[PDB]
Amino acid sequence: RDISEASVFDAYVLPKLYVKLHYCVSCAIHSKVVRNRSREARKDRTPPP
Amino acid sequence: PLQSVQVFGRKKTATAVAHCKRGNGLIKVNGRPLEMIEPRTLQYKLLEPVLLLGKERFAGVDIRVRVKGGGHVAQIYAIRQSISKALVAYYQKYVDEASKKEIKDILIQYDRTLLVADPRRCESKKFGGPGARARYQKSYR
Amino acid sequence: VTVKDVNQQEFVRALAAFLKKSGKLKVPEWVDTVKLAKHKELAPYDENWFYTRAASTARHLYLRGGAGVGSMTKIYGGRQRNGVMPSHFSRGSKSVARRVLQALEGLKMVEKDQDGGRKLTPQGQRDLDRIAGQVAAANKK
Amino acid sequence: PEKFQHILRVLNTNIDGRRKIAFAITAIKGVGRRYAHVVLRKADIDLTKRAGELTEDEVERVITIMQNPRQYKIPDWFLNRQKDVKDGKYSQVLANGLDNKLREDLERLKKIRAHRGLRHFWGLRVRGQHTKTTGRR
Amino acid sequence: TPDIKLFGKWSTDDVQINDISLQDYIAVKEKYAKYLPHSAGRYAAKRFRKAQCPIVERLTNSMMMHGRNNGKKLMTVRIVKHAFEIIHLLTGENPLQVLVNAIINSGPREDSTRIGRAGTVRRQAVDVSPLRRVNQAIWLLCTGAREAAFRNIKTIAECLADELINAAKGSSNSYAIKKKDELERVAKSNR
Amino acid sequence: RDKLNNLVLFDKATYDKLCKEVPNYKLITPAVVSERLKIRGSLARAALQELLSKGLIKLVSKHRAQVIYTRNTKG
Amino acid sequence: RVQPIKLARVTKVLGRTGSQGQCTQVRVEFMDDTSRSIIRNVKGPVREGDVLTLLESEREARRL
RNA sequence: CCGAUAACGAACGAGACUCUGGCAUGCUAACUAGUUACGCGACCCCCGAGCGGUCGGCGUCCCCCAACUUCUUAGAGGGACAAGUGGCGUUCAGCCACCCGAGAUUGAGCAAUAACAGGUCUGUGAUGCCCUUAGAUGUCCGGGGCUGCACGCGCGCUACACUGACUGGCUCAGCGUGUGCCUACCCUACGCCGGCAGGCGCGGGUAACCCGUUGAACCCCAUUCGUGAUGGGGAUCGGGGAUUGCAAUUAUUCCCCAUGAACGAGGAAUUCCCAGUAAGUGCGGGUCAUAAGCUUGCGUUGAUUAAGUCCCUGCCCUUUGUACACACCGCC
Repeated sequence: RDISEASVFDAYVLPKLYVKLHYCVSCAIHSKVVRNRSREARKDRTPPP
Repeated sequence: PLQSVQVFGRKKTATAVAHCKRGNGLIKVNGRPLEMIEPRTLQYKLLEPVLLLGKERFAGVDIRVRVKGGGHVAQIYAIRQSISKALVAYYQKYVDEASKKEIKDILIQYDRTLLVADPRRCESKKFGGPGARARYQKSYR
Repeated sequence: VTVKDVNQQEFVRALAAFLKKSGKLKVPEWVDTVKLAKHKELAPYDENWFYTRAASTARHLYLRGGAGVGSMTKIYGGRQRNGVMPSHFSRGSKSVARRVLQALEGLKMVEKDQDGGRKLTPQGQRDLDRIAGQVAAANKK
Repeated sequence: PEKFQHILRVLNTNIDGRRKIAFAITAIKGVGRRYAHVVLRKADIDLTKRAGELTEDEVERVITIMQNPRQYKIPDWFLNRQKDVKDGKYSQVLANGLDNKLREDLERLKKIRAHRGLRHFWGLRVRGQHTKTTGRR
Repeated sequence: TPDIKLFGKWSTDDVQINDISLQDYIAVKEKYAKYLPHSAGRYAAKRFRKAQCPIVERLTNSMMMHGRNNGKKLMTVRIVKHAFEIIHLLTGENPLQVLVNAIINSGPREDSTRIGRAGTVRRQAVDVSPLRRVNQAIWLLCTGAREAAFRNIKTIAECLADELINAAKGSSNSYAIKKKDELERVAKSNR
Repeated sequence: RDKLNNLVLFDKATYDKLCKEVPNYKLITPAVVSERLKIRGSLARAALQELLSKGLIKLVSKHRAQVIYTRNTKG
Repeated sequence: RVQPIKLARVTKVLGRTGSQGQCTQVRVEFMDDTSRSIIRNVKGPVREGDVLTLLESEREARRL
C-alpha cells in the first residue's frame, strides 16, 4: 500500500518471484521445512494446510 | 435523647473504636483532639473525613475515639476509618439516608479504605527463611 | 486544656522552666558525672535533664495512675549497640528516675500511692497543668 | 569570630584548635569523650567553643584537673588507672605514661611467666577468642 | 477545602497532563487529587491499577529505597511535601506542574530492548508503554537526587527540587534528563 | 576527590558578603552557605540564626532537621 | 530526510515475543494519520486503548 | 477436564480435607476479657476549659443487686461460591474484563507408585554380626582438649553514614513465656542503697488474675554535627568493679572506666522473590546455673519491580533417534 500510492500507474497487479527452492534433507530438517514423524505417520504422504 | 453510635475501623491489629455522641462536637482520639497525635506528616490524613464532608458535618457530633494495638501509622487509618464509619452510621441510623449516601459517596469516591476494612494481614514465617518467603542463602560449592 | 490538650512536647519545655524558675527541687551531685542510662553513649548536653525529666516523669504520672521506678526505667529506653552485636533494649537508670521521683516528692508534686508505685498528688497535679493553661495561652501558634 | 588561635598545642601532644573543645581533649592518650566532658564540666569551661579559642588559664585549668582529677570532685569511674598494683594508687594516667604503664604490666605478666604475657610476646589474642579464622595479618 | 480537595497547602486543580499517552497513566487527579502522599495502597495487586496510584505518592515510595531506609514512608513523605515547597519559590505556579511536566519529559519517547540476537546482542528499538519510561525516569531522578546528596549536605528536598525543575524544563542539567537522552541515543545507534 | 575544608568562623571581609551576599540568594540552607561560601556548616547553622537579627532572610518553615530558608521578602 | 513524532496505540495487543519475554507485539494506528497501520515491538506493559511513541515511522519492527 | 475416542466404566496421587489467615453493630455468652458506654451516683484536684452554670479530659471510688457485648475472648453460624453481566474462547472445558464485594488464587500440613550403600548404629532398653572386656574402649575425678594458628572455603552480624550520626523528648504488640518443674530448683511486680553491673528491701503469680493499658525499635517527634575514616565505625588490647557458678586460668557472662583498628559500597562469581511480598526493626520462644552473632515465630515499619517467557539452569508430558540399560558423570 506504500507502493500502490506512489505508483505512477493506476491499479497495477505487481509481479511475483517464482523461485524453485530445493533443499538437501539436512537443511530441510535443520531449517524446519519438514519435521520428523511417528512410525504410522511416516507413511501418510498427503500435503495438509 | 442524644446519639450513642460506636463504630470501629481496623488496620493490621490496630482496633480503633470511635464513638459519636450529639453535642457541640469537636472530635478527639483517646483524650486529645485531631490537631496532635503527631506522626504529624500524616495529620491531614485523619482530618480528611472532616475536610471532605464539611466542618459542619460533625457540628452536632462529639466523637471520641480510643486506640490500642497495632502501630504508630496503622493506628491512624484505624482512627480515620473509625470516624468515617461512625459518622456514616450516625446519619444512617436515626438521621436520614440521603446525607448518609452523600457522605458514603464523598468518601468512597476516594476510599483510602475509609469505610472498607483493608482485608490484608501479615504472612507467617516458614522454616528455612528469615521472612515468609525469602530463604537462608544457599551454600553451593 | 489538660496535659493532653496542650501539644505535649512543648509541655515539658515550660515545666522544665517552672522548676528552674522556682529555684527548688533538690539537684544533687552524681549529676555532672552521670551517664543517664548504660544505654547511652554519652552524657547529655542540656546540662539540666532532671528539671526537664522530672517534668516528663511528673506529667507521665498525670497520664498514668501509678508508676514504679521499674516503670520509669522501662519507659526511658532506646536501642543499645553492643557494637558489632545487634541492638537490644536496656532499661534506663534507676538511681536517676528514683531521685527524680523522690525529688518531685520534696516539692510534693507526687506521693507514694497505695498498692505500690508513685502517682501525683493534687497539689502537684496543679503545678503540672496550671502551666498547660499558660502553654496553650502562651499563644496560639 | 576570632580566628586567632589557628590550632593549639597541649600537654606535649599536638592538638587542633578548630575542633570543638570537648572533642579536642579527646586526642590525648588516656582520655576519651566520656572523661573529656567531665573535665570541661568541673573546670566550668563553656563547652560550646573551639580549642583554638580560650586562654592559657583555661587550658591549664584543664591539665591541672585532668592530670589531678580526684581532688576536683571527679569520682572513680573516670580514673582509667584503678588500683594500679605498684602501690594501691588509683589516679588517671595520660600521655606516653599509659604506654609506659601498658608496657610495664605486659612486662610484669611476661616476667611472671604467666599466660597473658606469653600471648603478647608471641603476638596472638590474649582474650580467648578462636584465631582459626580471624587474626590474619 | 470542603469546596475543593487540595493538598496540605496546594492546588491540584489547574493542573494538566501536557502530553497525551501519559494522560490516563499520570493520576494527578481523576477527580482524585489526594491530599497526602501516605496512602494505605494496594496498587501492586493487579497490573494496570499501578498507574491509578498518584504520581506524587508513587514518587515518595520510589524515594524510600536503598538498604538503610526501606519502608520509611513517614520519612520521605516529608521530603516530598517538603520538596515541593521549594519549587513554587523558584518557578511559581503549582510545583505539581513541575513534577508532572518533569516525568513527561524526564522519561523518553522510545527505548532500547534486549533481544537475544544469537550471540552479539543487538538491542532493538521499541516504543514503550508509559511505564519503563515513567519508572526509569522516576528512579533516575530519585537516584540522581540521591547520588548528588551523599557527600554534599544537600537536602533531599532541595536535591530532588533541582531535578524536578531540571527535568520539568528540558534543562539537560539533571540525572533523569541525562539518561532519557542516552536510552534514546543507544536506540538511535541500533536504528 | 571531593575534599572541602573550610574555616570555622567567617572572616570580617567574608562576613560582609554573608551580610551582603546572603541577600542575593533564595533557596538557602546550611548547605548553600557552606558550598558557595567556605563556612564549616555548624557556623553556617549558627550564622543563619545570627542572620535573623532582623530577618535579613526569611524562614519558610524550620523542619526539625532542615531550616528551609528563603529570599529576603522583597517585592 | 523524515523525522516526525507520531503517537499511536495498537487496537489489539497481539503477542508477547522477544527472547526473554519482553516485547509485546503491537499493531498501532498512526494517530497522526488514521489510515496508516504499523507493526512494532513495545517493551513496557501495554493494553488495548493506551498512546505509544516510535522514533522512526517506517521500520515496522519484524519477528525478533 | 471435555472431546475427539478399540474403549467403557474404576482406584491411588493432585483435587476434596485439616489447621490457618483475613467480611461478619447477624447469635451465645463471659468479674480468669473487656469492659462499654453509661447511670454516670461519685473523689476529685483547676488535671484542665470556663465569672459561674456547664464542659474536655486522664486518674481513680469504686463497688455493684448498671448494662452490655461497640473492640477482647471463644463457641455455635453464615459467607465466597468464576456466584452476576460484557467480551474472548471448537462458542464445550474454560480464559479475560467489569458489578456487587474477601472476585473465581491469604499461607502451611497432610503428600502416591517407586526409588537412592543419601543420612542416621553417637535420638532410641531398636540392634545384626564383629571387636573390647578388669591394666578393662565397663563408670568416672582432675586436669586438658574439643576454642588451639603461616593459610582455605561455609552459612551470620556491623559498617561504611547525614533520607544520616550521637543530644532532649512521645509513644504504638504478639506469639509466647513463666514459680513453686522426676530430685533442686522460676516468673517477677513495688521499697531503699549504688553510677552500673548490680546491690540490698520487701509484694502477686496452675496464671486471660501477677509480671502485665506486656508502656519498643525502628519508628515518631525535640536539640548537636557538618561531609572529617569524623561523633560512623567501632575491632584489638590497659586497667578496675559486679554476677553465675565449689571453680572462669582457656578475656564464662555482665557492668564501669581506658586503648582505640580495617571498612568511604566491595575484584572473579552467584540466591530471593510478586503483596502485606523484599528490606529494616525489635521483641518472644527454642537453646539457658551461667548465658547468645544460632535458629523458629511474632508483629511493627513497610518499598521498588516481573504478572511473562523459556533466553540460561533444571522439571513434566508427547513424537523420535539411540552400539547408552553402573543409563552420557555412558558407551568407545
